Amino acid sequence: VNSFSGYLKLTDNVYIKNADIVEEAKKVKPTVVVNAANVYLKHGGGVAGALNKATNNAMQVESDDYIATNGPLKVGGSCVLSGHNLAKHCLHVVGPNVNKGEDIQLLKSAYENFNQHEVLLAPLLSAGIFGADPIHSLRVCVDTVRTNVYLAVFDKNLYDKLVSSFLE
Ligand SMILES: [Cl-]
Repeated sequence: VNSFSGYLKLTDNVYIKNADIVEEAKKVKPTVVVNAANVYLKHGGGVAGALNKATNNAMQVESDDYIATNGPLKVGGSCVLSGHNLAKHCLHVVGPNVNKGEDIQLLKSAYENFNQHEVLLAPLLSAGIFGADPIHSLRVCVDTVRTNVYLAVFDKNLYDKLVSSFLE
């Protein structure tokens, strides 16, 4: 388990790779994979949809059962559900959706969820459909997360921008 290879160490506890999170989960066998969740755990798009498709919809079936009994998450919150075939656990984390007017401040709360897990495979929170500046997201990750985080960024141009930004 947790066989991370070819990462670039940014800080003592934050690592980055130009890779697909689904392919990483299959290769690494992480204890924890982070999902870029929404409050209703509806995994139709973005990273959530890629993770769910890689579980052959088992993540969505479990999520729908969870929500019907347990209610929604909060923005900046998390829950731990099964990792199915991808990981032991999936930490579903809700970053703010700034495209929909949610407070970017909540990205700090979102990343604080990572500190309950010693090592995580994760995407950049509030990227993509959530609309936040990826350079900002990496800074909040570095400033907030104290446990070991392995970030997978699949877009090569974005990866290059993040690494260039970080090394300034
Ligand atoms: Cl390195």
